Amino acid sequence: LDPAQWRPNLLTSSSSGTPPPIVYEPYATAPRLFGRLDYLVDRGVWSTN
Amino acid sequence: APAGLEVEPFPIQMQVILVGTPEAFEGLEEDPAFSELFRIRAEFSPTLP
Repeated sequence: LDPAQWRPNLLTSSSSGTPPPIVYEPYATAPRLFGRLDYLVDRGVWSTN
Repeated sequence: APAGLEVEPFPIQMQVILVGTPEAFEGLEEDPAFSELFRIRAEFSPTLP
């Protein structure tokens, strides 16, 4: 069992409510819109978590 | 690339000066962002007196 694959990933913390969390993304592209999945090559395998 | 450094947006201090023929710009003047970014038009007269 690896903690690196069972540790929740912090996406976004609180914005204190006011002002509301506004994110303008003029570069509307899939990696920046929906996020990205990285790939660390440990021991030679593209092992992700 | 298996991963990529997340480069934070950086304020731009430079002053870009595009150079080109009128034909090289009429194909680039159709973008309103060009007309809003490049306000100063330096035209070279084809003929001097």
